[PDB]
Amino acid sequence: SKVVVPAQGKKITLQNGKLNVPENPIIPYIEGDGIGVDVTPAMLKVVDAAVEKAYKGERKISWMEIYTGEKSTQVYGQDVWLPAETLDLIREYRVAIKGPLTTPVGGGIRELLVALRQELDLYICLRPVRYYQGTPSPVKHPELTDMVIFRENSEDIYAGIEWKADSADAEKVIKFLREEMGVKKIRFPDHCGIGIKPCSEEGTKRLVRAAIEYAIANDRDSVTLVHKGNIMKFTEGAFKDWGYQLAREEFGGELIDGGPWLKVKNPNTGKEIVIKDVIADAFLQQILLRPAEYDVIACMNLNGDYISDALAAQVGGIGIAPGANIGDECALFEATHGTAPKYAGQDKVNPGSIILSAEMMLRHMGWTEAADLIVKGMEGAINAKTVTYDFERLMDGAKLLKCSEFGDAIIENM
Amino acid sequence: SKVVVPAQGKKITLQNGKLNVPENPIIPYIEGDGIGVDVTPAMLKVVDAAVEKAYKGERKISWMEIYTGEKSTQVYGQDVWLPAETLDLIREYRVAIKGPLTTPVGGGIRELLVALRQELDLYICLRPVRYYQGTPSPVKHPELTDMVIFRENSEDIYAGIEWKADSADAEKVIKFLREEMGVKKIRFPDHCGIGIKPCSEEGTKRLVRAAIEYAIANDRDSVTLVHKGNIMKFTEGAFKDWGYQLAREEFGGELIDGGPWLKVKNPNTGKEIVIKDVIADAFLQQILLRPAEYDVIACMNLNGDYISDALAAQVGGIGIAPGANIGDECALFEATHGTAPKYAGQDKVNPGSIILSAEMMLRHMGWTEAADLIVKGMEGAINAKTVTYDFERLMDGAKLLKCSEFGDAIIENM
Ligand SMILES: [Mg+2]
Ligand SMILES: [Mg+2]
Repeated sequence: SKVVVPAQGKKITLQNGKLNVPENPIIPYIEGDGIGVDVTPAMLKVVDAAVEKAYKGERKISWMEIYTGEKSTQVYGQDVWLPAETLDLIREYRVAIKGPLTTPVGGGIRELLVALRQELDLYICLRPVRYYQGTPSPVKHPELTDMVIFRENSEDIYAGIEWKADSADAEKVIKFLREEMGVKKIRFPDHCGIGIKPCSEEGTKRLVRAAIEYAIANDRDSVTLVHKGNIMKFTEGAFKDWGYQLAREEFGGELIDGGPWLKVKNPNTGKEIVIKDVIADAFLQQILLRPAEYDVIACMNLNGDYISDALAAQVGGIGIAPGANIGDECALFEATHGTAPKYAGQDKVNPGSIILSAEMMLRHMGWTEAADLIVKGMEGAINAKTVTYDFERLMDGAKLLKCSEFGDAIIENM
Repeated sequence: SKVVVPAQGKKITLQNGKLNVPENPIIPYIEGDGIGVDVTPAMLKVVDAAVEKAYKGERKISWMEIYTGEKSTQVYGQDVWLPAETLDLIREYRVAIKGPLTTPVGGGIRELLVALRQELDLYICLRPVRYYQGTPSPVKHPELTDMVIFRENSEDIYAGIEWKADSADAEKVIKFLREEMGVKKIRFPDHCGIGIKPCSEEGTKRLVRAAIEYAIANDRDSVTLVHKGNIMKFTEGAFKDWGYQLAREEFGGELIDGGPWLKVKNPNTGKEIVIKDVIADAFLQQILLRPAEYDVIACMNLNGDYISDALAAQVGGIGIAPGANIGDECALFEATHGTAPKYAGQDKVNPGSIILSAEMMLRHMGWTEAADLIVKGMEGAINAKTVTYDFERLMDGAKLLKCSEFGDAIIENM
């Protein structure tokens, strides 16, 4: 309604599982709030330059601005933070990319990003974290990290099923729990908020199936189910058991003698993928002390939220970390950082995260050459120490660049 | 009944909040399973040596072996993993110390440690993590870490209120949620496990009150409430708000202009303690990138479980990390690592964690001099590079010591 759908440009089609990408596809983008005003122009410019370089003018993207968050209230009216047509348009045009979003407090509006994820059933939150040589890191050996996080995105305590302390509703489910379910384990039943954590069989098998499949397709060495199953037996513990069960039943998993670990043979390279599990708090130590043991990681919503963030900080990538939200009908790639409003409009923040989510987008479209040119550009700029303020603070011998100038530096190292 | 209560030795008394410790107190200890057989003898010997040194023979501890876990089935019978008298004896004798415990799988027996914590209402899990100079660390600057974790121990998803997928009970609470509570947010209501996360006002105020009080008594610079309140508004978000509310109402907190942060003035040193909050996934990055900003940490059960573990791994202390479980009537100090059965009986693992939980025990008894002699001994042994295998693997120029020999090395550096 306020989106101006591009004159040239053609819709991507989903021809039974497979994406059918034209040479001039229309790609929706949500600019983002705060520093989205800085990083999204830098990403449109380097993506455009990378497909110009790779396909020598044969392919072109027709970018289409759609709206969510704060810019949405400025376009449609004060009350509309998530327009219904943004949801239809992501679904229709199949892939989209976004900058950081603001959700308001004081209005009873739950996280707009989690609303997108659940409303479009984008059940895979894919977070790849690897070290880019030369980025300043807090740990001694960040180069030992090359993991890919498959975080379940549609259930867990993130579903948002909760009630306020002293509210009538909370009173009522605490009454049901104590009287009809006989729970004697609530220490203080009065002035008590209640949260519901659900974990289903379809929810975890569709996420784990995607993780094992990614390991076969990219012949990764292992898939680690991380969970806190010793304490949460029927949600987290069920996740781990449904994950091992699916590796056995669908991928022909075999005991690595005695168990619990399984072996899956890659149907293409002939190698064996270890399917293993580790408890979540011990995993938080293991990624620091033994990061070379792990590769593809499958976990639930909250655990994936924490694992992702801790892992991005150890390779020095809190501001260059990419992210994808993938469902069966569409996908939404994104800047994984926040809006940082203090710096907005100053052209100073790292455009790295949304640019690396744009290469994930391209790679997903099958435009691998363009995707490869962007990570070449990225490795070059960082190695040339021609970098933005967040990196330059920690580097000795670096040249300080603006957000936009680092965009040009990526195009220059392509 | 099978505990032989010591002939010499007198019970510690609780004279209205205050502990009344005799010169010869009876202290219960649970040896532990696995490597408990190695580390608990090393701790009894260095504690004994430290109080012998500090009080020149005037004070003596009368150790009393009590039973839980696997050794309990060997003493009382196959069916008894947690004897009822262990609970009465910890409560009666007021302080106790324990090694690592095994909980069995296949019997429907929930974690024995969480049973101790909840059954005795030991609502504070106190975890201090600081760097001991010379321990091998994965990060560049571990010496910047000196934090004290106040983890709420009696509620959260750890309460153990959950139901199995496809069980009649799960069917029933999913029916109540959908029909009587009208929840439309469960993606897959079939084959769905359910967990209940409770968070009450009394539960978080009693934990936060203990954290702020510890900051005043040890004049620590700040108290950080960590939570994932943007997603879990009525449990995690309520925790943060009840924490700020208690700092205002009981400690005379004032806005550090504009807020949300508060200032508490230490009634003794005159300094100002910053009361702040940070979101839990961003905190996991912040402890790596800016560890000097944080000091005392107050958080809920699961978050404290993760924070504790990640923090112990960055200062190279996964095997020397101390821990206390403190309630109003008693306390239970502990080895925070597992049973490691492969190495049990070999005299090779680090006795560091249970020995440093024994100095926390002593310090809590008011036997500060003895406590101080143990951390002096610890700093000496580690600095002398006269160390056990887990440290020696990562050190160049170290002498390898057995579990028991490192005990003697601590006594020697006292
Ligand atoms: Mg996150
Ligand atoms: Mg732990």
